[PDB]
Amino acid sequence: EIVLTQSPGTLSLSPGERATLSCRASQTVSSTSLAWYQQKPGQAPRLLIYGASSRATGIPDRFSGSGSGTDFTLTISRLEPEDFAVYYCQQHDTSLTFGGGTKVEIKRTVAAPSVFIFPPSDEQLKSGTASVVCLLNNFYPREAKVQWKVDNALQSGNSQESVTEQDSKDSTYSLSSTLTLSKADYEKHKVYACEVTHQGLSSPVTKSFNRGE
Amino acid sequence: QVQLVQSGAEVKKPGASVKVSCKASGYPFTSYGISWVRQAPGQGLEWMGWISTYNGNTNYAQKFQGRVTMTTDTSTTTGYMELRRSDDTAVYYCARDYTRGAWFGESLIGGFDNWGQGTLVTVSSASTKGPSVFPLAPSSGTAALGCLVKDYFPEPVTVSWNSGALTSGVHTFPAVLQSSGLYSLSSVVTVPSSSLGTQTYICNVNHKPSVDKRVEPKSC
Amino acid sequence: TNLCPFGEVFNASKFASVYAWNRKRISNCVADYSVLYNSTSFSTFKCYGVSPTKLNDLCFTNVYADSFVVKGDEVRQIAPGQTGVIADYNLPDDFTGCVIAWNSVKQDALTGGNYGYRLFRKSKLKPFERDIYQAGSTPCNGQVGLNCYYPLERYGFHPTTGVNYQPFRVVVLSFELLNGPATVCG
Ligand SMILES: *[C@@H]1O[C@H](CO[C@@H]2O[C@@H](C)[C@@H](O)[C@@H](O)[C@@H]2O)[C@@H](O[C@@H]2O[C@H](CO)[C@@H](O)[C@H](O)[C@H]2NC(C)=O)[C@H](O)[C@H]1NC(C)=O
Repeated sequence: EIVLTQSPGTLSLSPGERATLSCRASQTVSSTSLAWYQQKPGQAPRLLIYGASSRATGIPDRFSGSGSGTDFTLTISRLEPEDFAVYYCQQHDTSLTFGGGTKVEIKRTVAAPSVFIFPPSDEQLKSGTASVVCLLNNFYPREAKVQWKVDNALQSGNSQESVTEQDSKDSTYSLSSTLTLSKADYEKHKVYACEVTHQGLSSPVTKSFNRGE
Repeated sequence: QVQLVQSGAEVKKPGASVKVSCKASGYPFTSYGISWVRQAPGQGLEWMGWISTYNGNTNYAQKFQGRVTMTTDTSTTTGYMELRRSDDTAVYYCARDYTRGAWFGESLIGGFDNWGQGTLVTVSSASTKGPSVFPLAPSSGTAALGCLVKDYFPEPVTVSWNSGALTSGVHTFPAVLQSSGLYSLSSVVTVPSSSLGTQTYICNVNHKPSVDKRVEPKSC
Repeated sequence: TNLCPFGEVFNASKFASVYAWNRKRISNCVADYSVLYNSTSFSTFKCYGVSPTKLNDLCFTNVYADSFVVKGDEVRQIAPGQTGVIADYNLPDDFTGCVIAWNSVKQDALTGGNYGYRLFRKSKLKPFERDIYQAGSTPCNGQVGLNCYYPLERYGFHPTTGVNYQPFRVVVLSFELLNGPATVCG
């Protein structure tokens, strides 16, 4: 097949910068059978360019596509607040193939997270399952280091981390790592801590609690 | 100004098939074809197939050769889609095709325009269960507290604080699929440390296909 | 109602060669001829044999849509009674229908050269025929060599060339009105 490889996987540019998203094909696709699609999060895909250069009706002027042969590029001349979404390239020269996507992220000054760890509640412990929650508050960029230490033993597996979308208020993320443990396994250790290392942290921040205190 | 409307969200077990309708209005239904794209959660777009609204010929993707079935009705301007697994849990989109031609069947100059809202299709052997809400309490200038929704299925759940009065600092995290098989979700909020002792914070949880929980400061 | 597929004939991604144009029988539909008249995305648009403006309220038995690619200056050869490489080798004087030609540099001419006409033929093509070369006494048995060569030079299209040296897509609307039932009017 003809495989559409997009790079970079995630793009980060501040509002007002110029974006140059590229789509690469494993073969030579006809200059007519290539379309770009924009999908705002939580919505439907929206056609941007068809024929690799012609924009769909209603699409603004800042979305200009180009390319020929094996290398193709979609250019956003002036990034707008609504232009931050996930973009795709699609070719129908040979059957039909989509791309892996290229998320356009808002770039912002580095923000130091606020780290909080919540022990499992008394009610939850009564049911036999004890879940610990480690919370990251208002950090940018998205990259964060989450490690679970239980009696200094690094937990792997059962940790479950969930990342919010870039908040529309201050363009900043939040993180919630959930540690799943049984009632008996939660009783076998005394020190529970999640170590967080973020770019905005001068040193990694460790928030720990002792069970029963 | 054409709009495509699909059927409501339908969930199944890894047994039989799910069917999605897609009615269009605003263009000659037999002049343009219909295409289907599958998008798993946290993933990109994956093409499914193509159908001609005039002749009825179908061009399914290589993956679904022998599983998917697509039909359209010329009268109601509605296109149907049927896939004869938990691997297929995704949102199925319906769009107007301008890449293969409705009458003849040759490649055209265009893409996919006027997509549908997408039908949410979840396939899992689980069953509906209420939210196991547990309060997360603060302890020793900004505080934090939350409610843990566990062992609930299916999505979604709407969470608000003080019946929607507290619109600042609330952050509802996306749900995660537990290895057991059910969904789990969290929701926290940032409040001043001075208001912990002279204010009441209560989380509202609404699991539709099936709770208020007080969160007092912890003492231990 | 069932609209005619004039959209997918004019908007087809890849056309065919001038020596191998694809005749396209279009029938049993409704044609909105105002779309072709008021698009402005057509370099040349002329005809005779039917009123171009009042063609909308007239129907015929069938519609034939020729489709091929030629150069910018070769659009003159797509008229009735014309002399040229395309006209004599690749429309009759009584042709009732319209010829539509537009520029297709961005779709048939590439930076590297797509290079995807017939230069030699013993007899000029009779109307509506399509052909898919001995130049001396030597009866070549099938070897393209002395005095014998391939009858097809591939087109050379690049965006660097001029207006009349650039590829052009041509769609010829051939209306036939035999004594059968007419079925295509808007
Ligand atoms: C050939 O295609 C053009 C444009 O194609 C695009 O895809 C179409 C399915 C439709 O979604 C267009 O809006 C897209 O731009 C057609 O020209 C368009 O016609 C509509 C009216 O139907 C008009 O609103 C647009 O402005 C036109 N756009 C352009 C660029 O001309 C055209 O009708 C198609 N058929 C032909 C030429 O026979």
